[PDB]
Amino acid sequence: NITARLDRIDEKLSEILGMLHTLVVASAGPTSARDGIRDAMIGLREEMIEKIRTEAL
Amino acid sequence: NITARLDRIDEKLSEILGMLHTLVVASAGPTSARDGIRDAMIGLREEMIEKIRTE
Amino acid sequence: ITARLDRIDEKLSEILGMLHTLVVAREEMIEKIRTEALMTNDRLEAMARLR
Amino acid sequence: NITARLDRIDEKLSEILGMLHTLVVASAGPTSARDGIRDAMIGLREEMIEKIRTEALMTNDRLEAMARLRNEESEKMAKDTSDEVSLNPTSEKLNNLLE
Amino acid sequence: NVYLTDSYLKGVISFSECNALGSYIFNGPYLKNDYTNLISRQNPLIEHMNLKKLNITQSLISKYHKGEIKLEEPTYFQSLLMTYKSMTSSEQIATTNLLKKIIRRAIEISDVKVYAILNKLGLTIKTTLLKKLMCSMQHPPSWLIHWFNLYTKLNNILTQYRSNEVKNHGFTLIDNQTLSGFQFILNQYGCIVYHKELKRITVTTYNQFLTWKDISLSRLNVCLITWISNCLNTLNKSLGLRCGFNNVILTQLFLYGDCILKLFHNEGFYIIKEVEGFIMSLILNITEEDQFRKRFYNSMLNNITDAANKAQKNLLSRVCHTLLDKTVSDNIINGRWIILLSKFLKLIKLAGDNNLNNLSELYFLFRIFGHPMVDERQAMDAVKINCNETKFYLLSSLSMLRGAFIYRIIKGFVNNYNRWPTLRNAIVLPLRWLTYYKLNTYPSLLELTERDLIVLSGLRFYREFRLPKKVDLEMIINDKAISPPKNLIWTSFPRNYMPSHIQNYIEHEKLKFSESDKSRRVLEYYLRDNKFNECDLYNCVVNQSYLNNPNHVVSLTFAMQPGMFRQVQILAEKMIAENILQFFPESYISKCSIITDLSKFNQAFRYETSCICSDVLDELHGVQSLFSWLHLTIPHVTIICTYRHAPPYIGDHIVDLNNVDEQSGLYRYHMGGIEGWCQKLWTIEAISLLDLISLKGKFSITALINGDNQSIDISKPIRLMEGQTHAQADYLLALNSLKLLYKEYAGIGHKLKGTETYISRDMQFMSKTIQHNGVYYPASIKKVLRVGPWINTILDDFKVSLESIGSLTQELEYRGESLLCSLIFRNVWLYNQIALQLKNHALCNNKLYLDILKVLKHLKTFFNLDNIDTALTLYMNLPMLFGGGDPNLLYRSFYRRTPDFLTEAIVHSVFILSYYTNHDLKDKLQDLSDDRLNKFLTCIITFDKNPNAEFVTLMRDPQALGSERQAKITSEINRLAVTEVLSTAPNKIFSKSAQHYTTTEIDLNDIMQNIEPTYPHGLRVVYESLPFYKAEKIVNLISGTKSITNILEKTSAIDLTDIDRATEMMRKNITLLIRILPLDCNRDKREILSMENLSITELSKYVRERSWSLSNIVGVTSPSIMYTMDIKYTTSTISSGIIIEKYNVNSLTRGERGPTKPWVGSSTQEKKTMPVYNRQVLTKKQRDQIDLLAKLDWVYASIDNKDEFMEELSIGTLGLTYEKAKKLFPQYLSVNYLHRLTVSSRPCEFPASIPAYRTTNYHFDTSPINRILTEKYGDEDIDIVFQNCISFGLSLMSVVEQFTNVCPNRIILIPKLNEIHLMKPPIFTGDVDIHKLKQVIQKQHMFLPDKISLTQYVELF
Ligand SMILES: COc1cc(C(=O)NNC(=O)c2cc(C(C)(C)N)cc(-c3ccc(F)cc3)n2)ccc1OC1CC1
Repeated sequence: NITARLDRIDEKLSEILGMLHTLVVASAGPTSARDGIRDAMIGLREEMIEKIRTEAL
Repeated sequence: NITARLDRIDEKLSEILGMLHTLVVASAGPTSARDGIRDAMIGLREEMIEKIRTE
Repeated sequence: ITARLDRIDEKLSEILGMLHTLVVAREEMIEKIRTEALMTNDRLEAMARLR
Repeated sequence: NITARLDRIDEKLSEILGMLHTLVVASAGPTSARDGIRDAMIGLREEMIEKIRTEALMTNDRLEAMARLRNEESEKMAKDTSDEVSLNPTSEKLNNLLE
Repeated sequence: NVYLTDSYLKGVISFSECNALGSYIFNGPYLKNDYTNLISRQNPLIEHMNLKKLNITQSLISKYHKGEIKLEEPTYFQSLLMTYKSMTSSEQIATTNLLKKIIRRAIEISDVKVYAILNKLGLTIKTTLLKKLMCSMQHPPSWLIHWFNLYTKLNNILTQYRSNEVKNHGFTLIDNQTLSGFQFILNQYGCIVYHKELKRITVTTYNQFLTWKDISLSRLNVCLITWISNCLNTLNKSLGLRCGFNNVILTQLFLYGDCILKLFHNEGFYIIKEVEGFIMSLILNITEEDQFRKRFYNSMLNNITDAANKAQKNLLSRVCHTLLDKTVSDNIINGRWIILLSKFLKLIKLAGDNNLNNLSELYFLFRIFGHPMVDERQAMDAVKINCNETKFYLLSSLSMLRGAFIYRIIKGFVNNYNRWPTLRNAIVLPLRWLTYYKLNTYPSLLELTERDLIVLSGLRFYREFRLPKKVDLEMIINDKAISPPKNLIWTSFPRNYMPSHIQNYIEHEKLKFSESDKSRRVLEYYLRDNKFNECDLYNCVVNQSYLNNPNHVVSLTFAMQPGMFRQVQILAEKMIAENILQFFPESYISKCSIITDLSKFNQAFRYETSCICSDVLDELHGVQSLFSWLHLTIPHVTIICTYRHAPPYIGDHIVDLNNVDEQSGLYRYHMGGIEGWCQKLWTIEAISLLDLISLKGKFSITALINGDNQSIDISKPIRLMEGQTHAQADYLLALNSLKLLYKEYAGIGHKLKGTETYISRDMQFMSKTIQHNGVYYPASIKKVLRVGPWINTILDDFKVSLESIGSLTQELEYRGESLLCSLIFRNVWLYNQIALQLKNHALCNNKLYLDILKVLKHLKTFFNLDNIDTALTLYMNLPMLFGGGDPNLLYRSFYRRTPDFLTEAIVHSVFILSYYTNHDLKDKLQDLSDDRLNKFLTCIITFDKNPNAEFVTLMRDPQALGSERQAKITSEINRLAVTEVLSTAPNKIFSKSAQHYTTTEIDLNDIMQNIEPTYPHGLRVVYESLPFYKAEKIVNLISGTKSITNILEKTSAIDLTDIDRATEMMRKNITLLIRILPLDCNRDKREILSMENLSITELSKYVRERSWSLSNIVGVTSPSIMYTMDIKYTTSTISSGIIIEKYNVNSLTRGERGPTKPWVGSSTQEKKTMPVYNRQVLTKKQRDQIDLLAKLDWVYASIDNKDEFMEELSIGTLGLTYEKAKKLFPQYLSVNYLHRLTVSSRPCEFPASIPAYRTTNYHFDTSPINRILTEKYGDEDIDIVFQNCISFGLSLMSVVEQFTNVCPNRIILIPKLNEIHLMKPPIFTGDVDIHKLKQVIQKQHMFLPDKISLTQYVELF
């Protein structure tokens, strides 16, 4: 029982994560790119961090 | 164990609380709650270079 | 375990507060970028040590 | 106590998945003055089926929009998927001349 | 500087151009009361002023103002022209007589090939078949004379204009005699037709006249094909095409469609466009059960009649305020047109004859009525609404789409890379899923749940693929145009149509743009970039400099944008094509099919529905926004119609078009998907949606997306109740799945439409290709409508035109399955371009024709022919390789591919010459009293040696002959001019390449010089491994344009040096047969080559080697299956040969199916071991640079210099050093590269000249020839393609039934062993010139691929 109800809490709290993620991805769109906010919402990635390093050298 | 599942929840439940701050701060504003998401990203880049050239 | 569940509930009742402020309408926002960006950076400098 | 404290967390997990399985998002688009873009607008279902009805969010084919957001089948949608398709009055004339 | 105008429609009939010209000429809105009727008359174009100022038109204008002539619409005069039956004793007798001659001549030319084929198979006109066909085609029917006369008159108005405009510029043809009653003022800037007897005038454009000429040509072709085919089928029912049309019905069809376009003006094409629909129904009524066809029929009648009602609405709304106001018939207002329609459609169903062949071929109808004058501003207004509309999604609908996409990516990774993609988020999954991460396995669709798809949508990936760091110039360069930057968009409109403040604003805005921004074309855009560097695209996608870029516009003309964004668009499509389409290979058991058209489907997409799946590809490539570029950038730009004559109205002192107020043909806030752009992203999102629907509805969706047609297939295992039939169950499943499809598409912003979607039980019209019961019903006639004099050429090149006539005309054989109908139609249109239209060349008036006449005198004396007429029958039969006129070698009637073209050309010449020499092709070559074949072969093998640049030439065409023994081609002719214009390009990447081009082909020639046995295909591989292969792909492209010299000159004029180069090329190519075949005793060989015990493939070997002097050339030479195999129809004591058997039970197997599996002739694979490492770490332009270097490891391992060879060749290209690189090379287990090398220059497959379905009727046994080819060559690789023997036998099965009206029970192919030789892998002696190998790499370094770097090799493992 206990250690099996947390399985349900886990499986549902994962679905909440999927919801709220797809909502961040879709909510960072034409008007975020316009305002220079999309990268703060989807987060920096490899090819841009590589450039920041090469600048660090 | 029930501590390997009560610790997966707190880290899964902190993802949710970080994806709710993004949405609320983007939506809330603009022009003074978004100008600050750009200045603070200038800060992110210019302080990421400072932690890296010293390692 | 009681403390763990209490802490889970106290955060799940604070998710709702934000999840209501969302359907009505930065420091915490800009600490999740820097952290993940730093993790993928330190994962990029694992490939730079093998070279 | 750990079957009660655990059940109060399982009730906030059904109303966070009720408030999230209910949200409707309006695609970003031109403003009403149509001088600029307005963000993607997220809101509860029912509060989204009145903003279409109020024409607060400019949308064409508003009745189809309200009907589809509601778990409901409209007339044009029922017309377009019906088992039998009905000839328009002039296509009955044409069909009579082809016979 | 000369201007050569189009001879065919290559472009669009502009509504705006016709409206502007006619509105200026007649001082009132001509077609539409828009802004291209106002500015046209306030400030007219000089080209329009010149047309109006003519004395002819100044009188028609005056008549019109006095009311004596009625202004009409170009479709009215299309109807008048097309039904022009004007006759005399001097026009219907001088057109009947010319047609009778063309037909007789084409049959007489075809006779020699027919003789050759019947002689080989063993079955002025020698063949009684074409002797019977001649007594039948003696009198052309009046319907055919009608279109032949009309086409001749229209065409030789066009020729008279084209030649006269080449001769002097500004020419306006004023012609009132060619067509009696009509009076043309034709010009490249307009066509004014005046009909006196009726008192009517139309103004139109040069393209609309081209279209009229095309209609007359197309109807002439339909009638020609049909009436050749009906005569053939009166002789043998299996000798002509599959269709059986009656041509009085067909001409009535033409006239009633013309009447429809006469009542309905331009709008009438709406109605004609629904013809497809109607034909579809007539097919469905044969193939479907009641409910499917009844539903399609009803929706189709609704579609046609809503098209008609919309046509009337738009016609009366458009014509109301124009000069055409009283040109609307009373049959439109009073609804009588419905009868005309009823008669049109009722004729179509009569042309179809309830026969699926007629119906499928009847699709040529959709192309035979011309083209509409498409309104550019209105087509944008129809799209503004669908793209500004707000969309409402359930957050759960977006999560499920994202998750179903992420599931495809996880599934594809596990299937390819044996792994899950590296997750940034593993803490997001539950235990049930996080246990799928560690086991690197996935659940199937059956175990998958919609909660699973919601949870997957939270996963974020780490980079798995990498951006190419240096631009691929082969993907960013093409012949098409480029939108100016935003501030220069007003340069896309004539200076007269723009207000003064815009003219003198754009004279100052040019002084602050680079010559590349002002370029106006893609090629010019890059060639003029003096600050170009290979890493500028890559830096943009990383810095995201394409966001909020003030130079962004979309210009509709087909959409286009400045170069800096077109770059990103192409890169984003390319990364999906390379890295991501691997995961999406689609790019009672109640079954069903649902067909949807996705043409508008891009319009409904938004950022919220596109970039949730496109954001997963951003993470995989480690980029931000590359795949999301469209919906993040285009909402902020203005979409404008930038067609020349359709300017926007610009308010005073507005210079920026973001400030220009919206109007017709100019708007803003376009959310949702300019089409073409991101077409690949939307395809894989659509397939993800299909996978989500399959989950929601519990059926097994198979899918197939090709362009704008998505062909879903659905299955759902059920067990049906009592009284419910299979058909009822399938219909119910279709209706249910259609409901679900609709709901789920609507869930994401997409509202399907009953018109564009339909349901079938069996996969109809899947590829615009009616397959029914496995049998294939072609639209062959549709492919051949525009076969004519100067098709598909540049500067009217006589040889390319012949090539395209011949290529297009075997669609009547490969798909139509008529050898002889393809032959006769080919020869009609070949004889016409050689004997009739050659003296009319626009640039070379009769030069080419005088050359043909002297080439024919030569042929007459060489083969001692009795006439110069019988010398043209021969010139048009012998191959084009020897400077002849035959574009289709006789081997292509039996198999489509060969490794050795020279052997096929020589065998063709032998077979053709047999007609005059009466050799028997079944019997062995023999001595005969006349030596014309001996003389031909001797002149072929005996000739002066003049090898030059042997190796650089065998590299870029491993089948080149050399010693001027074959006709040159435009690429070689124009290469030295392309490089001399490129040497002056401001962009140094092309400048330095072109400056070193001659030296690099000098040393690229020295590299492989000293390798004693020559393998031209290995030479090809060496060539492709080097950066010159890519350097001269850009040269080969630029040398296909017209006016190579002016590429950087900003004109559409062809330079006179280019004219002279093309003229010399053509005249040399025509006269080649005189040099290849000299009369002078065949080079003092008073003893001619002997034919006893001769092998043609050894002769071809010798000719190729001699042509270069090369002692040995290995690889290329291969026998001819046509020559090699002797055809038998019974099994005698010999018991040898391939056996082809008919497995059907019915004598005629055309348009049937059989038990056998289809014969795709696939090459036995290249057996290799792929090593273990991380493929995805290398870009695709690194992965095939390894497979090339590995192929060289394979082919040239035996050269004395190999260690240095692949050391310098591996460091130069890859950057690794041949021991770090040997690790990645696939290791070939195949001993023989001669047999197994796969390279650009070698056929990948060996199909028959037979539609695939028909191969399924015959069973082939190669057993008896493996017994003979084994006990003689053991198990060594021999030199005869195995596939092509089977292809030959299979096609032979068809061709025999064509000419006999019976399929043979079996045919045995017995080979000529003489023709078969050993092919064993040589040992390559000699070194490579390693200092020359580095010279190529160094002088062509700018086209080198990306180096496998150091942070990229350690993680290859
Ligand atoms: C794909 O490019 C090529 C392929 C081939 C090819 O396939 N060579 N063929 C055999 O090596 C072979 C070997 C044997 C043995 C091993 C003795 N039993 C038998 C037969 C064979 C054939 C027909 C029959 F009816 C029966 C048996 N063929 C040849 C040349 C090619 O292109 C290069 C010239 C440019």
